[PDB]
Amino acid sequence: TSLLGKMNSEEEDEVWQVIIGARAEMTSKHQEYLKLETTWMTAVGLSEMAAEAAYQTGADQASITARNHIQLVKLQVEEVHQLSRKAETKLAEAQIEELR
Amino acid sequence: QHSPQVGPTATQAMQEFLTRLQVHLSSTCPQIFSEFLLKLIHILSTERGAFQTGQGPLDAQVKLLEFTLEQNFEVVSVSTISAVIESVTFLVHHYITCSDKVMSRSGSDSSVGARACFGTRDQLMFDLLKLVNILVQLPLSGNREYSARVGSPAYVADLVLANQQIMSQILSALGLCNSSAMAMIDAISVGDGLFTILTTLSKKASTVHMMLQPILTYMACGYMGRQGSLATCQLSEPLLWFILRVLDTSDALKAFHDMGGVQLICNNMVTSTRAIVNTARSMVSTIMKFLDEGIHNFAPLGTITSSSPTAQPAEVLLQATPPHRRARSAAWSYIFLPEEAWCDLTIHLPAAVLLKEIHIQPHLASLATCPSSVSVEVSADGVNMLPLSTPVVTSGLTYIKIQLVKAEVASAVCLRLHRPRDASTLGLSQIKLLGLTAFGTTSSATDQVSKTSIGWLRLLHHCLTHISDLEGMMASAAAPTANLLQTCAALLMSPYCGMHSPNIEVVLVKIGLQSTRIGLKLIDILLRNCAASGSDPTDLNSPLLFGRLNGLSSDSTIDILYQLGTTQDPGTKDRIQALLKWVSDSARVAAMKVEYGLLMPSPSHLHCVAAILWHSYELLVEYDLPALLDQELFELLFNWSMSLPCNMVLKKAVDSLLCSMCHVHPNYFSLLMGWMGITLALTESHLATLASSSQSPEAI
Amino acid sequence: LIIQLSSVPMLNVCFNKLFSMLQVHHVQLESLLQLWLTLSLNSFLYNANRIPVISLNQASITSFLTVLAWYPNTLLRTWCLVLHSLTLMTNMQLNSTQESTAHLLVSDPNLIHVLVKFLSGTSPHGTNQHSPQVGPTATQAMQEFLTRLQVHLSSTCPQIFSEFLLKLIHILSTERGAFQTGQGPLDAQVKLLEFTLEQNFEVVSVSTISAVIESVTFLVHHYITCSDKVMSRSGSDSSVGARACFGTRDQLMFDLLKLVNIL
Amino acid sequence: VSVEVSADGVNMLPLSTPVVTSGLTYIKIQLVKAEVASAVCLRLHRPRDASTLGLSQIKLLGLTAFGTTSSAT
Amino acid sequence: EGVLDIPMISWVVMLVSRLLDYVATFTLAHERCISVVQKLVLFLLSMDFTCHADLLLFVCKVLARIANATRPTIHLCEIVNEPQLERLLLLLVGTDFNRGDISWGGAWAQYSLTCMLQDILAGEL
Repeated sequence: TSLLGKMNSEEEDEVWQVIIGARAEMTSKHQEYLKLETTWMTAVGLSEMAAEAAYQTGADQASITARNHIQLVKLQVEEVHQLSRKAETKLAEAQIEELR
Repeated sequence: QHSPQVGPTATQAMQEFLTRLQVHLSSTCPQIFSEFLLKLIHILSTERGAFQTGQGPLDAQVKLLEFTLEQNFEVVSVSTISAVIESVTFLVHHYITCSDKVMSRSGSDSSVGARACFGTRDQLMFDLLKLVNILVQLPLSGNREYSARVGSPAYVADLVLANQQIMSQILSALGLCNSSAMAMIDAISVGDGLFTILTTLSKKASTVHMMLQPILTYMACGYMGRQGSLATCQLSEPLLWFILRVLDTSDALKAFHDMGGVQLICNNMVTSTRAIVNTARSMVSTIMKFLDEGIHNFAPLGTITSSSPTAQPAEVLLQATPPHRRARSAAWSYIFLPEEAWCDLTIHLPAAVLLKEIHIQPHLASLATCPSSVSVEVSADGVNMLPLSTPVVTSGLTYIKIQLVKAEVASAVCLRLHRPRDASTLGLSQIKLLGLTAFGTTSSATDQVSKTSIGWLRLLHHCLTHISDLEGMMASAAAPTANLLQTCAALLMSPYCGMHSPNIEVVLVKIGLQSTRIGLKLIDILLRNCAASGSDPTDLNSPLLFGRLNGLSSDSTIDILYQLGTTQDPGTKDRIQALLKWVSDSARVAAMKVEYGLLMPSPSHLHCVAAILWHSYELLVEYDLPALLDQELFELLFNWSMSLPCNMVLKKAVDSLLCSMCHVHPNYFSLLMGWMGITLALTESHLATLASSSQSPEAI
Repeated sequence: LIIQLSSVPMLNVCFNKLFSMLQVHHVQLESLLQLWLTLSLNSFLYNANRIPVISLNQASITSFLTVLAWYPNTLLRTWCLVLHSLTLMTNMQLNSTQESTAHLLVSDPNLIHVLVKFLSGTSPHGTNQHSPQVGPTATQAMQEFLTRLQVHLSSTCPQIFSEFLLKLIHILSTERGAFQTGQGPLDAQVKLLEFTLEQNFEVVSVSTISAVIESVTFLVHHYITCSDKVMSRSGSDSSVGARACFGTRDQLMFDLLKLVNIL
Repeated sequence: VSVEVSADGVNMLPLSTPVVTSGLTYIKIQLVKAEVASAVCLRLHRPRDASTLGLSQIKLLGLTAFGTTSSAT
Repeated sequence: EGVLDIPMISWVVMLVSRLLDYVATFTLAHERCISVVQKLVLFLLSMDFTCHADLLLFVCKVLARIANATRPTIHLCEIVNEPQLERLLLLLVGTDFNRGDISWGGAWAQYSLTCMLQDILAGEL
């Protein structure tokens, strides 16, 4: 977004090919992140099942363990995603301040 | 939003009230109660009644109809019966004709479609016909204004049979039904009800003439009693079965002949064969296969889009794999604005496809996000939407399956989904569009009487071959119809279109053996000219039958020619003369160093002629068979056999003819040795000729 | 170089032959309408402003309206085709100083029957459950047809169109009508009422106004008096009750009362 | 759902036509005119798709003649 | 008098269809192509149970392509007369051939006929 047109034509073509190749390589590298969402989905489902099953059996220590398990995995994944979305929100704020 | 029903309590109360009315009036005068019930049914079934427009509670009406069947109608009047019968008949004809073009059913629904035959509103219509069946059987007596009952008894069937409107409507409604293959692999559907009505009418008719008159009036007219050059009455499998069952007796067949039915069906078959175009695949659909339920999904190949700019990308919906069963989030979600009620998904396909069914799967985890109703719009060109029918109620459905009774050529579909009843978001897992393409692997999947003209040929076959005693005069009446033989031959040399080939061969043989002229005409059309006689292309109504090459040979044609030749009857010498004349003409034309078939005869035809001559000389004959085989014919055949390569089968067929002629005349064989040059440099032609021509003991 | 004649004269002759052939059951309504719509839009959409290439005679339109009038039952696709065809024919100019085609359509008594059949009856009811509505597409088609009729008749005499509309409302609202029995497509009727509220009724007859007012008043009194004794609303819905003063069939009743206030 | 209300607890009388509750997450039937009831009978229609009927809770809100639970709050 | 070599006709029609598809990415003599178009449209109106819709599809496509390929575009008036045009439209809409939902040559044949007519009309305008 920020450095188009300041340099000469050869570097313009160079940065365009860099954009194309880096976009392809970023898609290839981000192919790993699609499975993270699904494995967190199954982890959340399994943790909720464990909480329900431990409440049903009545094991207080196991029920607390499973409830804190779902809460802790939720906090960890939501906090890495929260760093990501804090960066995204900073990007959006920089966009809206740069546009206006 | 209240249900269009009345519940069980009110229905039971109404039934109990009717039961009390029947009980209190039974000991004094049940006829008044029968009048009251029939008048109520007639009023409900009129042009503006509840039955025609589906106004009131369906359960109450069905219960009322169920209660009416058990009644007596002992001395109920006749005008009331006639009015009820005609009103019900018109209503049911309307129901059959105007059936909806979209058939959506819940998964738990295992019922049989109304238009189908030989197996909730269908139950109401079906119960109405059960009432008509009871009304028809009522024996009226005396002055014939009451169905009096406690010299030959008269039935209400007589009055309704004389009514042309009712019979026409019943026949058309039965002609709109369909069940052909899985019929044989009672009454379950309204079509079965119409079949039962007609069977009861046939049984209760006083004379076969008045039963057959409405049928012949139906055949003589086109759609909705229309007259025209190519107009033909609609025919179907159940109607065909009923007509066959009517003509199951000798007296009925004689009456059918005496009213000109056979000529009617012959002309109808000719005209219908001219009118329609074969739909079965052909050479064009093989050239395209080379040069590359079972219906195929086309959703993955398409591109989906929405008219709401804020809608999420819906390309996930077109994949063949549905998501996890209890995924916390649906595959595609739409957020409804507070004022918005409809959201649309417009699937575009690369090319037009024959759309058959649409499958929509909601989010099984939370059915609260299932769309309330679904409206489908289909475009042939991809720019002009047209809804198929009213929106389909889909609340509480785990799997929406929309079936088109008539497949539409679709290039793009648009599913306008209504807002759910309770939730504010839509949850869909997968969308499937099933159909077939014009050509290719997806073109193939995995009744013929209505589509094709073979229905009339089945009637002709039944008339000719039901009773051997009637066969001769059947054939005599049927034969003089123009273009009949060409139409039968064209129907024979076609892909299987409803009736197997052996039955057609019987018709062709029987109708061709009743005279010499017809036999010669059949030989000519089978051998040298299969086109319609007197067929100028300028006239747009005369039959053409231009699509077949002359002289094509199949096992059926070979069997027909063998029957024509080998059979013993006056005029068989004319048939033998015609066959030998055709052989001579083909041999003469072969010396080209004209009509097709003479340019090249099928080798099987020549072999069949040889076998005919062989088995005619082996058996006794009433004619000078050896006098027919002139020596110059042997010269022609020998010259043809020599001036032809040894490998190809046409030479071998000519050699078979030579062998048969040598079998008839040993001196012909002696002349063969004299001509060949033995009584050298014997080529393969001489070797093969002497090889095949020398098989009879005299030749040996 | 060589001058070739246009195909439109003989093609118009052929279509006029086909339309005059409808009443004797030789041709099919839906297929004929689809063919005419496809062939008349070659100079890509169903834009209401496009002038049809084919031109039909006055007798053709009369026969089409008649066969629509007595037609046993119409599917939704047939009704959409009919609405599109009428919208296009409104733009069509008769040639065999004549009256406008819109004028002929409005002055035809069969148009009332056609519109009443569309707005009162539904698709024939099979076992499968269908919503008692007509869908957005058919509603938009009806709105476009009415808009074209209003636009064409504004320059000559809006009074006849307004009287037509009031007669249609009166016939719908009378005894055993669609409004009284709640039968037809609710959205189509609501949009028809919405289109009515922006008219003028400048030179309409007063007897028609009196009949409309009587019918609407009686209908609304019946609706208020004979309301159901059970209410079961979804959580999302927050609409106030009919008998609730000073705060979707109610939208139909309210729209009718908004019309009486105009008259 | 079809609701029948009996004042004397012996003779049932349906309140109105069955209410369409397909696709609803909570069925709330409010009576326009309060009825004196001693026994309530509910007719539940078969689900459109499933062959089994599942319910969680049924509540009969009302008021008594005297004492507590006789005035709204 | 004459015989229609249907296999040859099908082979030639599909060859011509492929070539005309490929050229739609020299000229065609209108004065000669007019006779070919007239014979093709006469063949279309002369189909019966001995002919199949598969050939009809390619005949319609070839007819449209030829009518839209000649530099002076062939007009529908130059192709058929009034009885032929009336018969051609009766295939699509008439009750003689169409019975209820049973189309004359099938949905594919109806679509091909409609596309052919629309393409010829668009060529004129």
